Amino acid sequence: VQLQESGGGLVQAGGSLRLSCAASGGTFSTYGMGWFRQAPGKEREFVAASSWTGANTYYADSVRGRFTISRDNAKNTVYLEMNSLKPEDTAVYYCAARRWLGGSYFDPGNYDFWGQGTQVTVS
Amino acid sequence: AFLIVKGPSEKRNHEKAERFFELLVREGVEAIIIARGVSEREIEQAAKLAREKGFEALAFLAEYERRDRQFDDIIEYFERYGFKAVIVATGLDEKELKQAAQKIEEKGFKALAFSGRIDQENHNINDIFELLQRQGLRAIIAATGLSERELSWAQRAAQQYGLDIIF
Repeated sequence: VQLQESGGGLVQAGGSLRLSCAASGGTFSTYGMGWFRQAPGKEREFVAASSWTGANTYYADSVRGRFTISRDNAKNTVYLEMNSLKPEDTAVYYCAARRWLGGSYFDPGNYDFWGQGTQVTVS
Repeated sequence: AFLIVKGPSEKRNHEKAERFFELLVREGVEAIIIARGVSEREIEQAAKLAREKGFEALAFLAEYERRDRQFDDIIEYFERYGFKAVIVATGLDEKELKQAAQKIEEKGFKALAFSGRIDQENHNINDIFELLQRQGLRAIIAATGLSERELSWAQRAAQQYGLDIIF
């Protein structure tokens, strides 16, 4: 599996920003796709994740209502629509791939493949 | 924890999961049977009500008890009903389940254990129902005698994946 994020940058509080992650690899290996984030000094934490069909999506409590994950399987791309951004949302955002039947979507240890991260700064 | 079982085929957890993925993809069963897993009569009734529809089936045993059968009763279900796979929800943790499962693997049946309880949010069970849905699942068949928890979960599942639900 190969992953690559894009869409990060600088945005004002209350502003919106849309992240993209292009994935290569098959349906089994990328069945679940997730977004994690890490701020300086802090642990990489779960943000949002989606199953292949999108019939199951999962969100961090800090983020639901404001963030929306979606997928375009034909391009094997996953998006994170971020609205109502808060300064506490500042972090490097990583996309990650979790194989089918790989366990809890919330646990970063269940994701075998990771992107390189995209900086999101809210000032 | 849960155990998913498939019969021997002419054809570790990572590779094993991919074999089950490929299976559900090729089989495209139209029905999943949800039963407690103790009474064979109950499973027998639900299986008939699936063949009557010309549906291939997966079996989900929600309150499975090992007893002294060492999963021989799961093997008998493959033989008598032709289920494409069987899922059992157990009171065991993963390591003991994988251990107990060794007996059925000794007979050629492939078995994969994953963590969980029937009453708790389970993402792996969601992966299975979703993939079934993607590959053509049409109906949930609720066998007689289910707990209200499973009956309720089944109705939500039918609603989520757009399935007919049959009692």
